[PDB]
Amino acid sequence: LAFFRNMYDKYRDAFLSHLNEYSLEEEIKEHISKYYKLLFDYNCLGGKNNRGILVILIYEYVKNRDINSSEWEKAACLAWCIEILQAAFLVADDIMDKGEMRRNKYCWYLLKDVETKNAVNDVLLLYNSIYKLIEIYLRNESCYVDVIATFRDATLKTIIGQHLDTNIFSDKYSDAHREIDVNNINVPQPVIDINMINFGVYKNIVIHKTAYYSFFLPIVCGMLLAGIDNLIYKKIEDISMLMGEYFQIHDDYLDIFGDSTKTGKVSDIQNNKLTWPLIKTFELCSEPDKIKIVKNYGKNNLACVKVIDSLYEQYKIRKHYESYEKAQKAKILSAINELHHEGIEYVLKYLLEILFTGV
Amino acid sequence: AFFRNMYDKYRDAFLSHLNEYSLEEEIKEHISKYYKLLFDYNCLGGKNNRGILVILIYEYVKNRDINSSEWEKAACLAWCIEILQAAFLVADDIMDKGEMRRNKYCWYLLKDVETKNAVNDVLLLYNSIYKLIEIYLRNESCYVDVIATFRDATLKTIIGQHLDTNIFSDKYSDEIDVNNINVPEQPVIDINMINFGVYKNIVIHKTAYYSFFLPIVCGMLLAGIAVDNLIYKKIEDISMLMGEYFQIHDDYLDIFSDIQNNKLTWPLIKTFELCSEPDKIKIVKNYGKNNLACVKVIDSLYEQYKIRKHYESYEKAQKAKILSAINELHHEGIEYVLKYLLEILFT
Ligand SMILES: CC(C)=CCC/C(C)=C/CC/C(C)=C/CCC(C)=CCOP(=O)(O)OP(=O)(O)O
Ligand SMILES: CC(C)=CCCC(C)=CCC/C(C)=C/CC/C(C)=C/COP(=O)(O)OP(=O)(O)O
Repeated sequence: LAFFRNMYDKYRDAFLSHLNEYSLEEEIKEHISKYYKLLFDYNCLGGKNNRGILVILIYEYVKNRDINSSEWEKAACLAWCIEILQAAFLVADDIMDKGEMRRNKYCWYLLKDVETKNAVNDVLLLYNSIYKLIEIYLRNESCYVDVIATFRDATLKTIIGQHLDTNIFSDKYSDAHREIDVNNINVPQPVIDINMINFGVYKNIVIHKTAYYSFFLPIVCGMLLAGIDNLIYKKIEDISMLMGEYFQIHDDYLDIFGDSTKTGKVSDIQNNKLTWPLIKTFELCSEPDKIKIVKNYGKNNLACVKVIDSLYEQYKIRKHYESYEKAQKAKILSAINELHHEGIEYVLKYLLEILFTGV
Repeated sequence: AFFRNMYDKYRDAFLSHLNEYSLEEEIKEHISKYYKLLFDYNCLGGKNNRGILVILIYEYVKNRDINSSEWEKAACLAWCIEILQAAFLVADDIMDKGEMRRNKYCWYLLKDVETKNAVNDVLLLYNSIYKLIEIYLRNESCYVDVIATFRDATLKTIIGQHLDTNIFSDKYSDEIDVNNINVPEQPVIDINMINFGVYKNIVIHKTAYYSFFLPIVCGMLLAGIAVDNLIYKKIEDISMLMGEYFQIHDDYLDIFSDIQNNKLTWPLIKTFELCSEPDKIKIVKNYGKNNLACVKVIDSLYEQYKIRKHYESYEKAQKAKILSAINELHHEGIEYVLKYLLEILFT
């Protein structure tokens, strides 16, 4: 954990050293290293590092065995690669959702020395840096191809979850009969589609957007590098899905019922997002309140968000979350005990306890 | 060249992969509708020089019989570079706030798309390449080397793109202010960066590697020419010369949005080396401005210093320099392709 955090610079400078080998004039090289050192530092440092720590712990507990410094160097590489992946996702998400704060600092894209134009380019650099690092440190491992495929496949699932989260209430999803007009370049007003306000659709989004890169990818990383393919991978796939759902519902809860100075970020109601509080309120509310939701949800105006916010207090959404949290935490524990692997079971139970705080 | 008929197979091969995801049937139909248009709109319509370059290099190295299955792997790599070009095109238009590309509206401008989807779509298109390389080349021995060639060429392009975006920025003039989100920096020219050395650094990284090196290395790797072969460095040097040649022509075409977008172009560097001191101040005062009078002034200086004639002089001198480097290859098959590519480049 403290070891993992200390290995950071080794991986950052290994990648910066690779760019430094490029055939460029010495002055250009120094500007590049100044820019990219800050890109990594600013966006890779500051989170709970749950995904990174999950690799390290799964690598150690897959089997009780001797692990040399060189083997740990490969494990802390994969651990930092998932943090770089989280860093790329967060920069991209903030551009896309027009974010203000992340990890108690300004969104990288808002910086006037950066802007959207560099941030778009920087998402791809951070994303490609992962595969450069896995090559530098795992080039000769037999799990190499399987590890790169795991990153590639989790990323693809996240891109699809991101697409669904962005477009679930869009005109092209509500008007399936009409093709996308490639001649219309006017601005779209976003409104909810009640046919999509259901937990079935929610799970489809949340599993793809969070479960695969936050839980499946780090666990499979630790296991592939340890040397294990086996029927346990499907069992860990199912647990990852349940943990992803659990993690995202809490993230939704935090968005409306959390302090920005504690979470590090200020938007779901204004951004017209399909959230768990929205689905819960909709199943529990009266017909006039349903129409009141449709009229005020997805609007940048503070008086419209207050209407939604007041309705969340009215239908005591915080208490329903508390009841969901206990029902799901218990459900995941049950699935973990059906694993029949004491090592992984220990890590997953520990991860489940430390999820919302980190460490 | 049956490469155009193979498009749908690679498109559907990737779409079929997404279709295997655990999603409700209605969600699957919306996804396939969206992503079929994303591929079609951005992968079809270009000259396909990069795609064709793979096919031609593959054919003229393997001077022997090539079966349908071997061509299926070659046209996969060829379409992968076209998907890469598609991902670059979409990203570039978001970044440069483009209006038109290949005689149609930029994908990000579309009402049903917007910048938010366009950012996400660049990464889908980009990752679809590696899914396709896996589907069709996972059992080839060149597999790892091919993926490494795509990764390394992309990394170089990202760096050239960074340089092209920031070469005149206040951060490149002499630390980045992580507290400034409110004071927008006005775009301005930096005369210390108006030189051919800096320009070659940008152009080689931004174009040469993915436009020439990557497609040639793809054909060669798939044909079976070993990575340890000294010819790869020779092809690297030719790719750099061809990249420079291709980009200078692209800059020439733009004028005869770069002026308004404050870009370091070959006509700007040429005009600056050839013009008087009052005209240098006139360039600094009018370049990089979204005002019609300002662009008109820069346009007139390019006409005055007959930049079109200097390009014509450059194009003849550079063409010879590459032909000379191509003849030092000692490979009749590749040499024919490179000479043919050089003739057909602009059309
Ligand atoms: C890594 C990714 C996908 C990206 C983000 C940012 C980067 C590095 C971007 C793109 C910069 C780039 C290489 C740009 C644009 C050049 C372009 C689209 C084209 C012109 O090529 P032609 O061959 O003349 O056009 P056709 O394809 O239409 O024939
Ligand atoms: C392929 C790439 C890089 C991207 C483009 C677009 C995609 C797929 C998206 C990103 C959307 C996404 C999954 C989001 C962000 C989630 C996020 C930053 C959040 C919260 O996780 P925590 O674990 O709470 O944060 P810490 O890492 O700070 O602990």
